[PDB]
Amino acid sequence: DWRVLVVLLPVLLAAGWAVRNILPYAVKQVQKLL
Amino acid sequence: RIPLWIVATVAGMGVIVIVGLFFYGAYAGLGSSL
Amino acid sequence: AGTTGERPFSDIITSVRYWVIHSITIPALFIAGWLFVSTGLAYDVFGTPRPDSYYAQEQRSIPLVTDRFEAKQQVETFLEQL
Amino acid sequence: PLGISGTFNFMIVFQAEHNILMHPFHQLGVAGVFGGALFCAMHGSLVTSSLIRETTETESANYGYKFGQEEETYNIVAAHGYFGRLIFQYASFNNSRSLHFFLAAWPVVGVWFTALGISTMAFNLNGFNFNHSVIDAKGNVINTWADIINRANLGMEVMHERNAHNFPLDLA
Amino acid sequence: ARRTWLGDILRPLNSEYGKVAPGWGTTPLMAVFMGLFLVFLLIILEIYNSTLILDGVNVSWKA
Amino acid sequence: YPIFTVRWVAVHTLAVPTIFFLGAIAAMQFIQR
Amino acid sequence: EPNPNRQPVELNRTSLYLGLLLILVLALLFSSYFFN
Amino acid sequence: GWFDILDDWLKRDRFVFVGWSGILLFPCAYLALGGWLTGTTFVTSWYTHGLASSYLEGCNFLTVAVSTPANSMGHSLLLLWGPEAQGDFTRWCQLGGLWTFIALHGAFGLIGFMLRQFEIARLVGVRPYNAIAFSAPIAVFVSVFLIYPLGQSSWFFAPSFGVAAIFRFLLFFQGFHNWTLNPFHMMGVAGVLGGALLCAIHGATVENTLFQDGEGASTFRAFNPTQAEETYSMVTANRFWSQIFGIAFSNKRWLHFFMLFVPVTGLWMSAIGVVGLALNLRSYDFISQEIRAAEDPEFETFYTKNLLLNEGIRAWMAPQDQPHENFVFPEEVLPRGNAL
Amino acid sequence: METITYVFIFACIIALFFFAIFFREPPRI
Amino acid sequence: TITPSLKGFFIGLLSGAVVLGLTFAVLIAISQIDKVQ
Amino acid sequence: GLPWYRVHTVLINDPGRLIAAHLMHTALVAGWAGSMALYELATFDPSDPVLNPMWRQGMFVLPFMARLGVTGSWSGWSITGETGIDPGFWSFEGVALAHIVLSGLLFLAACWHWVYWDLELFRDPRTGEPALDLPKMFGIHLFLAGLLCFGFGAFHLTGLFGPGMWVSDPYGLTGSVQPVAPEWGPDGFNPYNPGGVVAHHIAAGIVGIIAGLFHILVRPPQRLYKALRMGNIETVLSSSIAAVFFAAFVVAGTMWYGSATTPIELFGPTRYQWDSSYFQQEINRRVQASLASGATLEEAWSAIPEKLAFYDYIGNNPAKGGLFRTGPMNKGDGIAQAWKGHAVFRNKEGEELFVRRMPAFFESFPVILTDKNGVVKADIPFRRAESKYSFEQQGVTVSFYGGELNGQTFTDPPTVKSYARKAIFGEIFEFDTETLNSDGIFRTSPRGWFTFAHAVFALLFFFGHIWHGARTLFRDVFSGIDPELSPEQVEWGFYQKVGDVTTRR
Amino acid sequence: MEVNQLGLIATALFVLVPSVFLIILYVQTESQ
Ligand code: CLA
Ligand code: CLA
Ligand code: CLA
Ligand code: CLA
Ligand code: CLA
Ligand SMILES: CC(C)=CCC/C(C)=C/CC/C(C)=C/CC/C(C)=C/CC/C(C)=C/CC/C(C)=C/CC/C(C)=C/CC/C(C)=C/CC/C(C)=C/CC1=CC(=O)C(C)=C(C)C1=O
Ligand SMILES: CCCCCCCCCCCCCCCC(=O)OC[C@H](COP(=O)(O)OC[C@@H](O)CO)OC(=O)CCCCCCCCCCCCCCC
Ligand SMILES: CC1=C(/C=C/C(C)=C/C=C/C(C)=C/C=C/C=C(C)/C=C/C=C(C)/C=C/C2=C(C)CCCC2(C)C)C(C)(C)CCC1
Ligand SMILES: CC1=C(/C=C/C(C)=C/C=C/C(C)=C/C=C/C=C(C)/C=C/C=C(C)/C=C/C2=C(C)CCCC2(C)C)C(C)(C)CCC1
Ligand code: OEX
Ligand SMILES: [Cl-]
Ligand SMILES: [Cl-]
Ligand SMILES: [Fe+3]
Repeated sequence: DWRVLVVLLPVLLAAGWAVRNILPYAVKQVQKLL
Repeated sequence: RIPLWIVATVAGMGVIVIVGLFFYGAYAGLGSSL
Repeated sequence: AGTTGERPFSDIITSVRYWVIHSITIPALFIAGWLFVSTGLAYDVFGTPRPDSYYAQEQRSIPLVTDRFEAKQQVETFLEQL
Repeated sequence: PLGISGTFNFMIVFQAEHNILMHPFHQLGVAGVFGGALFCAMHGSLVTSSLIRETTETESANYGYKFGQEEETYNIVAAHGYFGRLIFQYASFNNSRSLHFFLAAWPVVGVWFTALGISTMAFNLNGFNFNHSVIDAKGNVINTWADIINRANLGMEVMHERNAHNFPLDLA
Repeated sequence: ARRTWLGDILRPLNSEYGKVAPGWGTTPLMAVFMGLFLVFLLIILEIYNSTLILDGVNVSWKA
Repeated sequence: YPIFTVRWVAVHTLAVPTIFFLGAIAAMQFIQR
Repeated sequence: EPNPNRQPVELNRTSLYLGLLLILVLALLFSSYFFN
Repeated sequence: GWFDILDDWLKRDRFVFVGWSGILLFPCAYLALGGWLTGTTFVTSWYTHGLASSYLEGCNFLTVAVSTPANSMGHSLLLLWGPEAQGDFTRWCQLGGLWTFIALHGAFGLIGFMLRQFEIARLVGVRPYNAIAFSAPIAVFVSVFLIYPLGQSSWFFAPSFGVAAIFRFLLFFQGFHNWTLNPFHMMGVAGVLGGALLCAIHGATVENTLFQDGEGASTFRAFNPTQAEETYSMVTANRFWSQIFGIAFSNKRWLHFFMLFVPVTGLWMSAIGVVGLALNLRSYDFISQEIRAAEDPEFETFYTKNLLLNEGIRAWMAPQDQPHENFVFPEEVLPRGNAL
Repeated sequence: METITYVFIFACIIALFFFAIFFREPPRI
Repeated sequence: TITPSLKGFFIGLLSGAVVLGLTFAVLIAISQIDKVQ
Repeated sequence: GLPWYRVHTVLINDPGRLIAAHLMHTALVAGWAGSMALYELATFDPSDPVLNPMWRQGMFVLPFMARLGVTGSWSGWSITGETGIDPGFWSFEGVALAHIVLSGLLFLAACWHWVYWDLELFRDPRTGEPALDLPKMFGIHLFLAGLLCFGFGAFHLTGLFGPGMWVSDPYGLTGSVQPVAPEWGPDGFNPYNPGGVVAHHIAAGIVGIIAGLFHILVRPPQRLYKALRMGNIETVLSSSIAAVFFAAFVVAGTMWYGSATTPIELFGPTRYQWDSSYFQQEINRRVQASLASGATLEEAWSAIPEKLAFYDYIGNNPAKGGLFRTGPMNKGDGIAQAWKGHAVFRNKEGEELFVRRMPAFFESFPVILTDKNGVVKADIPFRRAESKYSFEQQGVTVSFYGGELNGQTFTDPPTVKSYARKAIFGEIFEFDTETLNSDGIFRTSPRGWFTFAHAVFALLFFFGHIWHGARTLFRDVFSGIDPELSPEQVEWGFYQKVGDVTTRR
Repeated sequence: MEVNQLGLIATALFVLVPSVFLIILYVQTESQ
C-alpha cells in the first residue's frame, strides 16, 4: 500500500541525513578498531 | 557550544507543549464524552 | 566512581553536530508518527476499530469471541457484517 | 471505625462515593508506600550485601557490629559499585546523607498526599470521572476500564447502609 | 575412623573425590541433550495447552 | 571518544520509537468521531 | 570419641522478645480463623 | 577459547552492563515494555472485553490498557504462529495475543534481571542479598499474573496491564474473593506499610542524628564515600527512640537486615494467599457468625455489612465485566437498598 | 471461650511490651 | 500427518533458533573484533 | 554460638550424621503415611461408592493407595463396592502396617549411623578429610532410580507382575484397577491416556539406567565442576530443590486440570467439568437417545445413573470451598442420600424454562429462568414493587422426572422457588445434614486441597532454590565481604572487564 | 457463637509449642 511509503519516507530521509553528517566520523572509528 | 541551560529550557518548553496538547485533547474529539 | 569511557551526555547534547543531525531526525520521527495515524494506517495494522466501525447501524450486541480455534474467522465475519 | 472489618467498610463505601482509586493523591500514596517498601527492601539488601567480614560461618553476621563503634559496618563504595552497575552509576547514591534523606522524603511526601486526598475528598472533590467518556460516531457509549470500575462502584453504593436512604441522591 | 565389612566393599565407590575431566570435556554433548529435552518439554506442554494439536491425540477426558 | 557504542544502541532503542509514538498520539488529539 | 562438628546454640534476649512477639501476633491474627 | 572471549566482552565495564544475563534480560524486558506501550497506544480490547483501551480510541493514561485474551481462549499460549492467530499479526492483537506476549516475555525478563543481580554481585564481590530480596516481586508477579489465572478458567480473569484495569482487579477481588478478609493479604499489608514506616523512620533518624562534619547549613556536602567513620550517631539515635518509643535498634546490621525482612516477607505472604484464590479458596466467611445472623435478624457486625457490599459489587458489575457469560439481570433481581 | 482466648493473647502481648522495655538487654558501648 | 498446528510449531522452532542463532553469531563476532587487552 | 536457624548446618561435613538425619526424616514421613492411613480407615464409610465416595469424606491418602492397586480391606469391603473379596496382606491396613514397621526400622538405623558416624567410607583415602564423591553418587543413585522406574512401569503398571493402576470411563462411572498396556504412539503424550504413563516409566526408566551408567563412568569436566561447585554438597541441595518444585508445580497442575493419574472417582471432579457442563451434555445425550428409542420422559430420566447426576452438581466442584472451611464435603451440604430427580420448570403457557446455573466465582447467585433461546421469562425478584417476572405472575410450576420425586408436580410458588434455588447448583439431591451436623456451606474436595498445598510449597521452594543457590556460589563472602576490598575494582573505567584484575586499562 | 471445637486447642498449641522452643533456647544461652 501507498501509506507505508508515506510514513517511512521521513524516517528514511532522517537516517540518510544523519549518515552523511556522521559518515566521515563514523568510518574512522572502524578504521581505528580494525 | 550550545549552553546547557538553553537546551534544558527548550526541551522543557517542548514537554509542556506536548503535554498541554494531550490535556487539550481530553476536552475535544475522542474521549471528550461529547 | 570514575567514568566508564563513553562520551559524556552533557557535551554531546551541547555539541553543534548533534543538533545539526537531530534537528532533522527527531522531527522526522515525529512527523512519521503523525502520518501513521493521519493516513489511518494504524487502524488497519492493529485492527483497531474506527469510530464508525464498532457497531452496525442497528446493533448494540458486542462482537465477542466465543470460539477458540475458529476465532480468526469469527472476527473476520464480524468485520464483514459492517 | 476502630476495628479491622470496620476499616474495610470505610474503604469500600469511600470508593463508591469518591472513586479514590481514580484520584491522583491516593495514587501518589500507593507510589509512596510501594516505593517505601521497595526502597526499604532495597536499602536493607545493599547494606547487608556490603557488610565487611568480622565474623565466621558459625556465628551471626550481626556480631560483626558493636554498639557505638567508630567505624561503619559496611562498604558504601562496594555497594554503590554494585547498584551503579545494576542500572547505571548516575542512578545510584554515593552520598549516604543524600540517600537516607531520599529514604525519608519519598514515603513521607507520598503519605502526605494520600492524607490530603482523604482531606480534600472530605469536601467532595472526588477522583477522576471518565464514565461514558468514549463515544463512537453514531453516539453509542464505548465502555472502558473506567466504566467497569463504575459498575463496581454502583454495587457498593446501592447496598451500603440499605435502610438509611429515603431519597434518590446520596449527599450526606 | 572405623572400618566395617560393608565399608570396605563400598570403599571404591567413594574414592574418586575431586577427580575431573580436563577442560570442557563432554560439555557440548550435554548441551545437545539439554536442547532436545527443552524441545521435548515444549512439545508436551503445547499438547496439554492444545497449542499443538496432533492426529489421534485428543487431549480430553474423552479418549 | 567512540561514537557508536552499546550505550548508543540502548539509547536509540528507546529514543527513536518514543518520538515516533509521541507524534502519533499528537495526531490522535485531532481525531473527531 | 566425641564429634568435632558439634556446636553450641544461642538465642539472646532480644531475639526471644522478637520471636515471642511474632508468635503472639500471629496467634492473635489466625485465632479467629481457627474458631471460624 | 571462543567462550572465554565472549565472556570478556559481555562482562566489559560499560555505562550499561550487559553480562550473560543480558542476553535474556534485555530483549525480553524491551519486548515487555514495548509491547505494553504499543498496545496501550493502538491495540484495542473490543473483541475480547468489549472495551476501548488505547489512545487511538480516545482513552487517557489512566484508562488505557493491554487487556487479557477472551475467556474462550482458555489458558492458550496464544503464540503468533499458534493455531488461534495462525501467523496473522492483526488477528493476533485482536484476540489478546499481546497480553501473553507481555506476560511471558515479562516473566523471562524478571528471570534475566534477578540473574543480572547475581552476576554483578559475583563480579563486584558482594553478597547476593539484593537478588534474594527481588524474589518477593517475582513471587508476586508469578502468583498473580500466571498462577491465579491458571487456577481459574482462563487468562481473562488475570490482571489487564493498565491503571484502571488494575483497579478493576482490586474491586473484583473484594466483591468475589473478599480479599481484605484474608489473613495472607493482611500480612502483606503489614509488610508494605511496615516497610514504608521503616524506610521513613530510618532515613529521618539518620538525617536527624548527623555528626557535624562541615560548616555549611546544608549537610549533604559534609560526606565522602571513602570515609571510614559513621556519618550519624548510633548512640544518640538509640537513646532517643529508647525514651520515645520504649525500644530501639542497637545493631546496625540487624537493622538493615530487618529492613529487608519486613517488606519481602509481606509480599511472599500475600503471594501465598493469591495462590489460594486461584482455586476460589477464600477467607470469605466466618461460619459462626453466619449461623448466628441467619437465626437472629437483629445481629449485625461490620463483617455482615461488607458481605452485602460484595453481593452488590458482584450482581452489578458481572454482566459487563464478564460479557462471555451473557448475564442478563432484570432490574427486579438487582440487590438494592432503599431509595438508591 | 473464644473471648477468653482473644483477651489472653492480647494480655500476653502487653506483658511482653513491659519486659521488652524495662527488662530489655541493656545496650553497651 | 503434519497438522497445521504441527506446521506452526516447527515455524516457532526455526524462528526461535534463528533469533538465538543470529544473536550469538553477532555477539561472538563482536567479541573477537574488540578483544580485551 | 550458632543462630537457631543454623543448628542443622552441623551436618554439612558430617556424612554419617547427615545420613542419620535423612534416615529420621524418612522415618517420620513413612510414620505419617501409616498414621494417616489408619486415621482414615477409622473414619471411612465404605457402604456407598456412588453418593458417598472417598472424595466426599475428606480422604487424602486413601485414593493414592487406590490409584496403584490397593482397593481392599481386611474387614471385607472394597472401594469398588464388591463384598466377599480377599485382598490378602496388601490391604489398606496391610499398607499402613508396612509403613509403620518401616518407620521403626529407619528409626533404629538412624540411631546407629548417628552413634557410629565416623566410618572410614566417609573419609578421603589420601587427605583423610571427610569427603563425598557427589558426581559418582549421582550416577549410582540415578542408576537405581532408572531401574526402579523401569520396573514400576514394566511390571507393576502393565500387570506383568503387579496389580496395574486405576482406570475408568470418560465420565468416571465404572472405575477399577486394571492392567494397562503401554502407548508408544504420539497419543502416549496425551495425559488422559493411561498407556502413556506406562510407556513413560519404561522409556524414561531406560534413559535413567543409561544416564546412570554414564554419570558413573565419566568424570565431570573441569569447568563444570568449578562453575557448579561440585565439591560443595550445598550445590546438590540447590539443584535438587529446583527440580523438586518443578515436580511440585506439575503435580498441582495435573491435579487441577485432571489427568489419567488423577481419576475423578478418587479425587473428585474438576472445576472445568462444571464450566463446560461436561456432565450435563452427557446426561442430555442419554435422555434424548432414550426418548428417540421410544421411552417416555419419566423413563428417559430414570435411566440416568445417579452417580452421573451427582457429578453434575456444584457441591462437588472443587472451586467452591473456603480456606478455613475445614473437613469433608459432607460437613458442608451434608451426606448425599438421594437424587430427587431432574427438575423441569414451566410457566403458565406450558413453555419449559431453564434455571441459569451458578458460576464457581459466585458465592451467591440470583434465580433466573430462561427459555431455550436464552430469553428471560421468570425470576425471583429482589424489589417486589415493580416485579414482572415473578413466579406468581408467570405461574411457574415444577415437575420431576426420575429420582424419588419422580412423577410429581408442584404448583405452590414458595415450594417451586425452593427447588429453583437448588437448581442453580445443577442436579438436586437429598442430604443428611444431621449426622455430621452440616452447616450447609460448600467445601472443596481433596483435589482442591492437594492442588493448594503443593502449589504453595512449590512457590515456597523457589526461594529455597535461590537461597541455597546463592549460598553455593558466593560461599566465600557469606560471612561478609573482603575487609579491604580495593575500591578500583568496583569503580568504573578502571578495569576493561568487571572484576578481572588482569584487565586494567 | 457456634465456633470450631478445635479452635481452642489449635490456637493454644500454635502459641505454646514455638514459644516454648524459644524460651528453651534462651535459658540455655544465659546459662552459658
Ligand atoms: C494495592 C492496593 C492499595 C494500596 C497499596 C493502597 C494504599 C493506601 N491506601 Mg488505599 N485503597 C485501595 C487499595 C490500595 N490502597 C482500594 C482498592 C480501595 C477501595 C476499597 C482503597 C481505599 C482507601 C481508603 C478509603 C484509604 C486508603 C488509604 C490508603 C493508604 C493506607 C496507609 C495509610 O494511610 O498510612 C498512614 C498511616 C496511618 C493512618 C497510621 C497512623 C498511626 C497513628 C499515628 C498511631 C497509631 C498507634 C496505634 C493505635 C497503637 C500502636 C501500639 C504500639 C506502639 C505498641 C495508602 C496510601 C487511606 C489514606 O490514604 O489515608 C490517609 C484511606 O483513608 N485506601
Ligand atoms: C531472549 C530472547 C527471547 C526469549 C527467551 C523469548 C521467549 C518467548 N517469545 Mg519472544 N522474541 C524475541 C526474543 C525472545 N523471546 C525477539 C528478539 C523477538 C523479536 C524478533 C521476539 C518475538 C516474539 C514473537 C513475535 C512471539 C514471541 C513469543 C515468545 C514465546 C514463545 C517462544 C517459542 O515458542 O519459541 C520456540 C523456539 C524455541 C524454544 C527455540 C528452540 C531452539 C533449540 C536449540 C532447538 C533447535 C531446533 C533445530 C534448529 C531444528 C529446527 C526445526 C527443524 C527440525 C525443521 C516465549 C515466551 C510468542 C508469544 O509471546 O506469544 C504470545 C510470539 O508470538 N517472541
Ligand atoms: C492499605 C492498603 C493496602 C496495601 C498497603 C496493600 C498491599 C498489598 N496488596 Mg492489597 N488490597 C487492598 C489494600 C491494600 N493492599 C484492598 C483494600 C484491596 C481490595 C480487596 C486489595 C486488593 C489487592 C489485590 C487484588 C492484590 C493486592 C496485592 C497487594 C500487594 C501488592 C505488592 C506489590 O507491590 O505488587 C506489585 C507487583 C510486583 C512487585 C510484581 C513485579 C513488578 C515489576 C518489578 C515491575 C517492573 C516494571 C518495569 C520497571 C517497567 C515499568 C514501565 C511502566 C511503569 C511504564 C501488597 C501486599 C497483590 C498481591 O497480593 O500480590 C501477591 C494483589 O494481587 N491487593
Ligand atoms: C499435603 C498436605 C495435606 C493435604 C492437602 C491434606 C488434605 C486433607 N486433610 Mg490432611 N493432613 C495432613 C496433610 C494434608 N491433608 C497432615 C500432614 C496431617 C497430620 C497432622 C493431616 C491430618 C489431617 C486430619 C486429622 C484431617 C485431615 C483432613 C484433610 C482434609 C481436609 C483438610 C482441611 O480442611 O484443611 C484445612 C486447611 C487449613 C486450616 C489451612 C491451614 C493454613 C496454615 C495454618 C497457615 C499457616 C501460616 C503461618 C503460620 C504464617 C507464616 C508467617 C511467616 C512470617 C513465616 C483433606 C482431604 C480432615 C478429614 O476430612 O479427614 C477425613 C481431617 O480430619 N488431615
Ligand atoms: C529440602 C529442603 C531443605 C533442606 C534440606 C534445607 C537445609 C538447610 N537450609 Mg534451607 N530452605 C529450604 C529447604 C531446605 N533447606 C526452603 C524450601 C526454603 C525456603 C522456605 C529454605 C530457606 C532457608 C533459609 C532462609 C536458611 C536455610 C538454611 C538451611 C540450613 C540450616 C537449616 C536449619 O538449621 O533450620 C533450623 C530450623 C529450625 C530450628 C526450626 C524451623 C521451623 C519452621 C520455620 C516451621 C516448622 C516446620 C515443620 C517442623 C516442618 C514442615 C515440613 C513440611 C512443610 C514439608 C540447611 C543446610 C539456613 C542457612 O543457610 O544456614 C547457613 C538459612 O538461613 N534454608
Ligand atoms: C482488647 C483487644 C483484643 C484489642 C485488640 C484489637 C486489635 C485490632 C488487635 C489486632 C492487633 C494486630 C497488630 C493485628 C495485626 C495482625 C497482623 C497484620 C500480623 C502480621 C504479622 C506478620 C507475620 C507480618 C509479616 C510481614 C512482617 C514481618 C511485617 C513486620 C512489621 C513490623 C514488625 C513493623 C515494625 C515497624 C516499626 C515499629 C519500626 C520502628 C522500629 C524503631 C523504633 C526503630 C528506631 C530506630 C530507627 C533508626 O533509624 C535508628 C538508626 C535507630 C538506632 C533506632 O533505634
Ligand atoms: C523546598 C521544597 C520542600 C517541599 C516539602 C518538603 C519535602 C522534603 C522534606 C520531607 C521531610 C521528611 C522528614 C524530614 C527529613 C529530614 O530531616 O531531611 C533532612 C535534610 C537535610 O538538610 P539540611 O539539614 O542539610 O538543610 C536544612 C536547612 O538548614 C537548609 O540547609 O533536609 C533537606 O534535605 C531539605 C530539602 C529541601 C528540598 C526538598 C524538596 C522535596 C520535594 C520536591 C517536590 C516534590 C513533589 C512531588 C509530587 C509528586
Ligand atoms: C509488539 C511487538 C514488537 C515490539 C515492538 C516494540 C518494542 C515497540 C516499542 C515501542 C516503544 C518503545 C514505544 C515508546 C513509547 C514511549 C512513549 C509514548 C513515552 C511517553 C512519555 C510520556 C508521555 C512522558 C510523560 C511524563 C512523564 C512520565 C514525566 C512527567 C511528566 C510527563 C507527562 C512529561 C515486535 C515488532 C518486536 C514483534 C511483534 C510484536
Ligand atoms: C520403634 C519400633 C517400632 C515402632 C515404630 C512406630 C510405632 C513408629 C511410629 C511412627 C509415627 C506414628 C510417626 C508419625 C509421624 C507424624 C508426623 C511426622 C506428622 C507430621 C505432621 C506435620 C508436620 C503437620 C504439619 C502441619 C500442621 C501442623 C498444620 C497444617 C499444616 C501442616 C501440614 C504444615 C516397631 C515395633 C514397629 C518395630 C521397629 C521398632
Ligand atoms: O452514613 Mn455512612 O455513607 Ca456518607 O454517603 Mn450518604 O451517609 Mn451514609 O450514604 Mn453514602
Ligand atoms: Cl455499609
Ligand atoms: Cl435520605
Ligand atoms: Fe542506613
